[PDB]
Amino acid sequence: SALGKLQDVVNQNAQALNTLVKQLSSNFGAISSVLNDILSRLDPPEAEV
Amino acid sequence: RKRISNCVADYSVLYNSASFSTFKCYGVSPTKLNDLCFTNVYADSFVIR
Amino acid sequence: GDEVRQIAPGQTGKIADYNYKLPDDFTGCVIAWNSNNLDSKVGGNYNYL
Repeated sequence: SALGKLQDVVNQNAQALNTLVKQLSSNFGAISSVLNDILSRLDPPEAEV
Repeated sequence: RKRISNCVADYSVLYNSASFSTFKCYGVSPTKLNDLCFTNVYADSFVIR
Repeated sequence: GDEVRQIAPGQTGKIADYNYKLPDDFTGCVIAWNSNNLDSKVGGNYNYL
């Protein structure tokens, strides 16, 4: 644990990136979190919401 | 109620049939229905006001 | 009288498909009135196709 100062920076960057990636799985109120799934189910006027 | 499964569904004829006064899809679009795969489909029949 | 919904924009139907379609971003006004007394005929008024 001597290099904890550098390990903290590495861990923080990796964890921020992982959280950014995991945010892609959220619905945010939509019917699905998959763009292809949304586009392959709804027509052009309803998929927009 | 009826569990409709193990079959190929052609919703195009159902959509084209003009006998229906009401035809609303609340999670998909009738045009896109023929391009989707479902695990199981339910059919509920009754006569209402 | 049923096809007024197809006359509304962003819809689907026989008229919306190959008789009369509107843009999804349509701007303007739609106006309708009953023309029974001026178009209906005992024969059937098949002038409208």
